[PDB]
Amino acid sequence: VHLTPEEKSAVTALWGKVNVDEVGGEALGRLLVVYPWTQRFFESFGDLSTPDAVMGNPKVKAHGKKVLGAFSDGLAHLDNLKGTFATLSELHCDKLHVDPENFRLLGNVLVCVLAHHFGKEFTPPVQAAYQKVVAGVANALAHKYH
Amino acid sequence: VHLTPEEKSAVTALWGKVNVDEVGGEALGRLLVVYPWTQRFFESFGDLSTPDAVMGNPKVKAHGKKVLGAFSDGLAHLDNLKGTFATLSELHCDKLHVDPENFRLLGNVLVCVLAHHFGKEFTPPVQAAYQKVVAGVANALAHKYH
Amino acid sequence: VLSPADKTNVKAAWGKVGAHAGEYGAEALERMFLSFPTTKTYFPHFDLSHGSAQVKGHGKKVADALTNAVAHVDDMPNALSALSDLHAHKLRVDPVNFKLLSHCLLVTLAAHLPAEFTPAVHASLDKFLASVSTVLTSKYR
Amino acid sequence: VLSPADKTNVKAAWGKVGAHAGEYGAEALERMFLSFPTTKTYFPHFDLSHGSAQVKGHGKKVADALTNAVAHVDDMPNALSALSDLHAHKLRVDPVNFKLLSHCLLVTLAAHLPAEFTPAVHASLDKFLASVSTVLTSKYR
Ligand code: HEM
Ligand code: HEM
Ligand code: HEM
Ligand code: HEM
Ligand SMILES: *[C@@H](CC(=O)c1ccc(OCCCC(=O)O)c(Cl)c1)c1ncc[nH]1
Ligand SMILES: *[C@H](CC(=O)c1ccc(OCCCC(=O)O)c(Cl)c1)c1ncc[nH]1
Repeated sequence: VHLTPEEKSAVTALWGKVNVDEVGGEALGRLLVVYPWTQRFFESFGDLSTPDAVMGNPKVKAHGKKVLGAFSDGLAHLDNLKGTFATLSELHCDKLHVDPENFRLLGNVLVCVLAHHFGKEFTPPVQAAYQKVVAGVANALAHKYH
Repeated sequence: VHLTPEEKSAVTALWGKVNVDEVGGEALGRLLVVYPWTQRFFESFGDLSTPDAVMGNPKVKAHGKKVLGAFSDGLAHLDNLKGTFATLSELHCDKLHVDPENFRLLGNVLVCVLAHHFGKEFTPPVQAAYQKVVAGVANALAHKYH
Repeated sequence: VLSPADKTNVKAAWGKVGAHAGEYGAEALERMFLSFPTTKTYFPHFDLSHGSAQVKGHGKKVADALTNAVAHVDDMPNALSALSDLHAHKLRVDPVNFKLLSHCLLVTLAAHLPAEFTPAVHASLDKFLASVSTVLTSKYR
Repeated sequence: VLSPADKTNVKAAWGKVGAHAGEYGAEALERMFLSFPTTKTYFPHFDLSHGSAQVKGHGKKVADALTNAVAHVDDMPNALSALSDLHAHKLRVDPVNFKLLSHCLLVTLAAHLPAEFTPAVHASLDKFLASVSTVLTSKYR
């Protein structure tokens, strides 16, 4: 997909206020709590048996920052999401064996975190811009699956 | 998004022996039967009270013919489906108000119809080619929505 | 299967929403129309501009139906029976759209409930809305 | 929610799918892997080569489970209870994939039982597979 100029600005504008590490851990954690079957890929992270366990798990937090960090770097290329994420796409398919549907779920969870964190400033139009972005990244991450 | 040279070949090869007219009425008919809420757009077609009534309705067949006709022509423009249905997409959005999900449902009903109609000949590899085609067409028809 | 615990934190979150339910319902609608334009195909008779009274009106009905489902959360199929009948035999909204509005309702609650929207409550609310969606599409065919 | 007619159609159609369990189940799986490649992410521990023993055996396991559900269509929750727990607590396949396999099963049935795959039967089978999927994912969260 292709974001319009007035949406690319809303995304960047809002992202400049974000503490990536904080949001990443929060988003990955909620993913594992809201859609617990996603925990199938993190058996190595240890205990994820309860909401508090997941949100307090150091390995979940650490992985959250790497994921959202790669996501963040991707926002610098909103016009070339597929090419920017081509390598991680192959990794998730060939080595991680991660169903791309998972990227869609994380994307929606991320949107919920941004709203929870920003409240009123996460306006309908800003959400719209981000929905386009997460859909793009998910589509980009799924593009190299075979 | 991308079919291989052999995939497009298989598609056209199998389609070349398809009476676009007759299969069209069959696909649209089953759509209205399997997913009855899709009938919301055809209250003017007349009797659609029973599977037999729906299947034998001339208006349904007439529309099925019209619908599959554009589909077939699209098979001649696989390297660019968006442009092919661009104007058709705008119409379905602005005047017809057809939720694009309807395109996806018709696509899967059409695949089933092809399987029913061609049996053994509709092998797994052939199906895979058509799945790409129906997804491509659906996405193209949805691309201009706003 | 909404657990006795999902119901409790749902009742708690919705209790906090209180008299803002209507306003939040309309906001969730606008969010959906902007984030997923295809949902607009179901409201050709409505003016979908921001501030639209039709959207505001619909939003209150949608909120009310939700407030009612929460009041009868142990037996939602009844509380929503009339409505389920309405979407299934008349409105005929493709089932896929319910997750879109549900997601937007979640985003709305998240944007208004800093303290209440915990991971556990986020989880329960999601299951709740998926449950409502299931009930409303249960008679489609 | 399966009407007596759906149950009748399902039992009748699934009739011939009996002896060809492993074959049709295997074919349905192969159709899914080729048509929807992402589904292969759940079988990295399998040789997904055309005709592999693993795919043939799993095909039979799936078809037999459906034959069971059809046999006890009036008490599907209990009949599939063990399978439901397995997919919910261990396999943890994203719900979206059940629709994909369900579609490939319908395609398989359509290509093998032309006489039985009428529009009404088609609709009943689709509802049937969606029900089974619902039961199989009912304990996910
Ligand atoms: C915005 C989407 C996503 C991005 C950009 C992303 C990015 C990354 C990156 C960069 C790594 C490498 C970490 C490192 O080795 O330092 C990684 C690993 C991984 N990702 Fe993704 N990821 C995303 C979504 C997901 C989702 C939704 C899941 C699963 C539900 C997932 C599962 C994994 C797993 C299992 C690993 C391996 C972690 C380990 O054991 O070290 N990812 N991802
Ligand atoms: C493969 C996808 C489809 C294609 C390529 C397609 C193509 C067409 C075409 C060529 C027209 C005629 C436009 C014109 O020149 O005036 C049309 C009309 C229409 N389509 Fe689509 N269509 C598709 C699927 C559907 C589906 C599944 C629905 C709804 C369930 C839908 C509902 C309509 C309606 C209501 C009309 C107007 C009919 C009339 O005025 O007689 N279409 N479509
Ligand atoms: C969260 C689930 C939903 C709830 C609780 C809900 C609730 C309602 C209620 C209570 C009404 C009006 C009742 C009446 O006047 O008799 C209504 C109307 C309607 N709903 Fe739903 N709805 C939901 C989801 C959807 C979705 C996803 C769509 C489509 C994107 C949709 C489209 C409609 C339409 C078109 C109307 C007609 C509005 C009018 O003409 O005034 N609904 N809904
Ligand atoms: C019609 C729905 C389905 C049915 C009836 C079904 C049935 C089964 C059965 C009977 C087993 C064997 C359990 C045992 O050994 O006792 C199983 C295993 C499994 N299923 Fe499901 N399943 C369904 C859908 C899915 C889907 C959609 C996927 C993923 C795309 C999936 C992935 C798996 C996996 C990974 C296994 C493990 C196989 C192995 O390691 O041998 N299943 N399923
Ligand atoms: C009964 C089955 C039933 O009534 C039913 C079958 C199929 C659908 O299709 C909707 C597709 C869209 C979506 O799933 O999101 C519906 Cl809505 C209902 C039944 N349900 C559970 C057990 N038996
Ligand atoms: C049970 C609630 C429950 O345990 C549950 C909630 C939500 C989902 O989301 C997946 C839906 C995907 C789709 O729409 O196809 C699952 Cl899998 C389980 C409950 N309460 C009332 C009805 N059901």
